[PDB]
Amino acid sequence: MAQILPIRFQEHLQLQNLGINPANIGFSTLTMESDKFICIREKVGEQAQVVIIDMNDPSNPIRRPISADSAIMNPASKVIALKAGKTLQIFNIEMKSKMKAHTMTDDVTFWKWISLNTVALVTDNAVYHWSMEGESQPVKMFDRHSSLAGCQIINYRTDAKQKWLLLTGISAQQNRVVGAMQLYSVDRKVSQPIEGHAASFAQFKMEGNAEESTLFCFAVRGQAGGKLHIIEVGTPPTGNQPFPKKAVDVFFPPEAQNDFPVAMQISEKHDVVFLITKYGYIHLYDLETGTCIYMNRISGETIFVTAPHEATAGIIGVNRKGQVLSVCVEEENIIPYITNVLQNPDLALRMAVRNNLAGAEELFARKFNALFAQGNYSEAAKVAANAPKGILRTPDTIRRFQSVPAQPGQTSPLLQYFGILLDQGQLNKYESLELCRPVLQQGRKQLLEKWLKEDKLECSEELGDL
Repeated sequence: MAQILPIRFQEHLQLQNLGINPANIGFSTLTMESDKFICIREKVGEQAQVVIIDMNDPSNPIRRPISADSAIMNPASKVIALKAGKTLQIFNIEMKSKMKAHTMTDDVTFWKWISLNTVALVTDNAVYHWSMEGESQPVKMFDRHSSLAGCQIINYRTDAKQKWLLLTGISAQQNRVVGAMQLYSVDRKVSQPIEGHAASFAQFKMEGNAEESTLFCFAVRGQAGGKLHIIEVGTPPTGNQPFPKKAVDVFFPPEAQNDFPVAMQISEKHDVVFLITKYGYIHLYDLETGTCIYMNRISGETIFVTAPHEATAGIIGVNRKGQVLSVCVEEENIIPYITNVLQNPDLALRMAVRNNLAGAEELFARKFNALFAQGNYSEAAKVAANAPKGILRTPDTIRRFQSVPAQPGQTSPLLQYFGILLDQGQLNKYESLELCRPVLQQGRKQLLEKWLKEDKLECSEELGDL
């Protein structure tokens, strides 16, 4: 009995309401390189046309008598890549300006707006990336893997920095749509296949690590069943402890018989992976721990084209029914869910820290109470002077500290907090104040002067009164 809702489902519109042919509501006849627009091709009578529907004002769909193989619009701009067999034309509808065009030697097995200006085009043998910058041409960043050879190329993925490029090829092999995904490392210049029904690369900074590690999430149903796996990509940044690669099973009810993952989205905003399976079933999993957060069918019709719901960091997509559907975390606060349903005040703490969300405030101060109590005045000091929203930068924190005298084996806790503060330069009113106040009486007022000049304090009129 899920007495609370951690997500929000949203149908944004209906293309049929927009007078769009449901037949022209089709992955072939529909294009969404981003939630920004909806590019739909539609032969109005004998007139082959393309409908452009900006989510901003779907009440006006931009319909154009375009007759191209297909039209993918720049994920943010009204420039659109228009295939004419091998003649792809990255052209702008905004100014109706033919931005750029090129004829490949081989018909584009698949091409998608991988950047705001690059299309990675796929040949039957290689994937070639075309920016609409200048006379830049489609550039083969890598080749098709024999693993995906002949497998229905659904989608191509790329690293956030495009240093790892994933291609998807599927095959209804032996009554089973073998969704295989080939990842190519740009920098290591090597490619690799995976069996994958949905995937995603995500840049997450592990708790306590210095930078984001590109996390490749990827879900797939196999003989082992539906299974999602979260792995860092490439070497971890120096000083970064590598992301522990994850592995989780995507469950499919008996009625989900032969359903398989089709759409994976992650809200880095929450570091949680939203996975949509074939039959319109959604699954929510922790980006970091693969923790199955939620799973349910949100549509009987497959949401054939989805998009990360940027407005909400969730996912947004269109079903068969032309309904622009979206799901996103009901982020009143995720911490209550983790604490109560997931029964994880600890994981609530962690997802908070990595996402800087309120609710673990209590739990934060608890962590503090521990570390301080555990003599970890170093760690507790760091998280104190650097508490998100100053939760442990309150004065009473500093007073706790001032109670704690010098302690061998460590810096005097007090001095630990204080070194942090001075190193933090200008500070808060409680910080600057409770800094000067003893040091005033401590007769080190000259050092206080220095911090004032050196702006290691607020230089506040409070201190002026002091």
